[PDB]
Amino acid sequence: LRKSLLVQTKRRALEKIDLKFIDTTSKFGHGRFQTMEEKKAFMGPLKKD
Amino acid sequence: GMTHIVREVDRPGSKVNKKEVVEAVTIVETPPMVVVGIVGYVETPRGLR
Amino acid sequence: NEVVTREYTINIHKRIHGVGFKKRAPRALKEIRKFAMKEMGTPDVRIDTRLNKAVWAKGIRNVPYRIRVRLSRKRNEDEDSPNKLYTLVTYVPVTTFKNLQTVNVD
RNA sequence: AGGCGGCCGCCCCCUCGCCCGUCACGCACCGCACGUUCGUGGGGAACCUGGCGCUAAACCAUUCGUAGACGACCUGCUUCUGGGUCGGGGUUUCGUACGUAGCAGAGCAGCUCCCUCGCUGCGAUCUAUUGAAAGUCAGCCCUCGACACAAGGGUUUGUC
RNA sequence: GUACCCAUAUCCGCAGCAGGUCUCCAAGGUGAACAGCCUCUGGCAUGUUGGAACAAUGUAGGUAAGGGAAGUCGGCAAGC
Ligand SMILES: [Mg+2]
Ligand SMILES: [Mg+2]
Ligand SMILES: [Mg+2]
Ligand SMILES: [Mg+2]
Ligand SMILES: [Mg+2]
Ligand SMILES: [Mg+2]
Ligand SMILES: [Mg+2]
Ligand SMILES: [Mg+2]
Ligand SMILES: [Mg+2]
Ligand SMILES: [Mg+2]
Ligand SMILES: [Mg+2]
Ligand SMILES: [Mg+2]
Ligand SMILES: [Mg+2]
Ligand SMILES: [Mg+2]
Ligand SMILES: [Mg+2]
Ligand SMILES: [Mg+2]
Repeated sequence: LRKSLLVQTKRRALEKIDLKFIDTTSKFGHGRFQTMEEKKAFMGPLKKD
Repeated sequence: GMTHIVREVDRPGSKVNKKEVVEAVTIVETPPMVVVGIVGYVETPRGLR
Repeated sequence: NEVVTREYTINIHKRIHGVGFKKRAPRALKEIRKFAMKEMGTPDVRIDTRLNKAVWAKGIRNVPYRIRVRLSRKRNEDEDSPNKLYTLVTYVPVTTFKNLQTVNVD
């Protein structure tokens, strides 16, 4: 990760971003759920219990 | 790996402004760099030595 | 220099991935010989007709996914090979595959 | 693109370390060339002696995939936070497994205590068991659960 | 005269050559069918080589969002 050897503004650098939502769905295939607790609360009980 | 970010865009004068934009975003794991060596360079008329 | 005997569950479905239809069952037995040579250590591997039936029971391309095997090691006599020990791989059937692991059989 | 030079205090000593004058000799090899030099010249293989020390690394084999036509490249190997094979979970893909029971089921046939949905038999499907069963890294993740393995081999490589 | 081959190995083609050569017998299922596919009686080792990997290019086969011949001398090929 190399620092940029030229400094430019261009209304492209130094903008205060606002992060809202970062998905962590199942990338091994098609993701259907966000978190493990949300997946368990949606699906309910299974044969594991 | 790679993820999304639902990001608010504070860039005026566009259709993008005041709206949520989802972008392709990578993740790079960066462990802290442990320092070992010091290398000095002399400026030669063929380059650096 | 032992006479030991151990059971295994070789997974041919994850030891074969990307082998053609007319070679998927013959490459499985080379994989079983390589697995026996890696586990027991002797190059001499003899598999049985029962294991031949258990592999070739479903054609060349529909290889059964997992096979319970039993590897016994024995000595050899009567003008033997330079490899004095040989692994006699025999087949033992089992209905299910879950919660089955390696068992040292007396 | 550096290694010789300068200062201080001593050391085994030298006052002929140089020019001017006297003395006597050293090969005077009797006419002959390549002679006198920065040379204790450059590097290579060995011989005997003094002191100070040094006690390895590549390549093959094997494994690995972030790489591959073959070579080549990035990797693991300890007996304790080492690696490998199964197993267990997590994720996912398809879509509800065999068996069992039904007062679900187009209906049909048979029996008699003559039967107030009577029973039995055949019967595509359906329901509950069932988001079930099945595969899941071989190029997905975690596992200190069970087994065995581990310094086990071959080739080559030195600077007055 | 009476053996044997009568053939993707006993014939011809320089050869154990995807070439050519005249005949009788012909089962079960699906199926109109001696069509195509799977079996039985009967034969065979994949057709003068095996092992490892699945790179380019190739030879055969199948797909592909939206447009549908706009490519090309021509709907050539492929597909309905
Ligand atoms: Mg089924
Ligand atoms: Mg005859
Ligand atoms: Mg011919
Ligand atoms: Mg012919
Ligand atoms: Mg010819
Ligand atoms: Mg017929
Ligand atoms: Mg018919
Ligand atoms: Mg052959
Ligand atoms: Mg032939
Ligand atoms: Mg298309
Ligand atoms: Mg389309
Ligand atoms: Mg049209
Ligand atoms: Mg037109
Ligand atoms: Mg034209
Ligand atoms: Mg045409
Ligand atoms: Mg089509």
